[PDB]
Amino acid sequence: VNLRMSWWGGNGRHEVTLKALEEFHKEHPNINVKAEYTGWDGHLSRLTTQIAGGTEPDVMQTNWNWLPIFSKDGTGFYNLFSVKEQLDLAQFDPKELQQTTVNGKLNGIPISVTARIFYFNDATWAKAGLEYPKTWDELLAAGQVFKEKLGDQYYPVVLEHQDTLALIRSYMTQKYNIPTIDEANKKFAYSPEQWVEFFTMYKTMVDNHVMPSTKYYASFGKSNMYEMKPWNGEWAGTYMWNSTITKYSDNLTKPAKLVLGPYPMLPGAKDAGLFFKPAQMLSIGKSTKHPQESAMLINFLLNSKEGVELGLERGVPLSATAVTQLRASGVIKDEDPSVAGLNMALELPHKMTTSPYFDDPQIVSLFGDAIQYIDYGQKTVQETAEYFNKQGDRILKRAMR
Repeated sequence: VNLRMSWWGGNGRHEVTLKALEEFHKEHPNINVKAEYTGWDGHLSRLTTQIAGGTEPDVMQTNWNWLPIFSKDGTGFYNLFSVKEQLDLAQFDPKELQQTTVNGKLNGIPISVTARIFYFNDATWAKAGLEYPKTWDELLAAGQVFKEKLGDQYYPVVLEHQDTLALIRSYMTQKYNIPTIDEANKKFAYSPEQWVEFFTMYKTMVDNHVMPSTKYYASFGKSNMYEMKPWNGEWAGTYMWNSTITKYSDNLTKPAKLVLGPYPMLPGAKDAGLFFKPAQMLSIGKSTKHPQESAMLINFLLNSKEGVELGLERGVPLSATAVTQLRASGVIKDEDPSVAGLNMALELPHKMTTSPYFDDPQIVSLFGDAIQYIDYGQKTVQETAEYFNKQGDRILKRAMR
């Protein structure tokens, strides 16, 4: 049995991957793996040619957005439910697998995921004399306290349009317990009025000093957010991916740092309204003359003692046994606020999962546009709500096709 595995990464990744494949082959002398690794540059292009002409590898490292690219109907990759006997699926939360399932077909297993949560500048919150918010109302209320007590340059948080998207959406899910995207009907699922409440919520936050408006943000801003001067502790936190937080925290003015915050909840909410994003995945090529061996390879990499021991080269593993192992071997920390942030999100009550079309960059860019028309007085909240509804449904209609 001669299998092909592709991936992209840098030398570190290639080394630990090549090492894991020798480990696999030791335990499976009959199964050989042709490794087809490159850097990220041109990877998508080489893979696109292979998948389209049916010549892709048995096992591929893939991105979540490869589901929109290659598997809009679920058939672009081999359905992993077909090989559930080689693959210990119970290691991966079914919430997680739902996000890599298209029309009932399991298209990928997430290697690791990241979630957005709050982190705060402790020194600045200490000066505000405020606890971190437990509710949306306390978040709102923090705007006015920062403004009045510390001064007008001070904001509880700073949000780039993408963080705001995810944040107001989380509020919507907590309130309504409803998917943002209707996948059956390939469109946004909010009613007209919910979109107005969405954008009205954004205007409320900005009007109440909770974060910089896009105009105020732009006025500094040729840069990475954490390299901006107000990020002197004037912008006192962030709604951000756990797996990138250290860079943000490190550019603070010591002894100041980022502390993991509470997750704001509506009283009685049963669903925190989270956004877990697969950092990457493993997929079986719709082409494989060897589906079961390909599953054995996936299983080995994600779940086996020897395989897991891949380390954190692709981030903290999603696999429950991997996590357990890498904690026990001291490789995963607990206290490091990037690992701690993920663990907190995982453990919050949550039920709605995110469609990969929600992370479409056209969608993110549209939302950017929408908040700017607001902040620059070009559209009212209402004209913006409708514009987003409409333009967003035209993106989803094309993309989800």
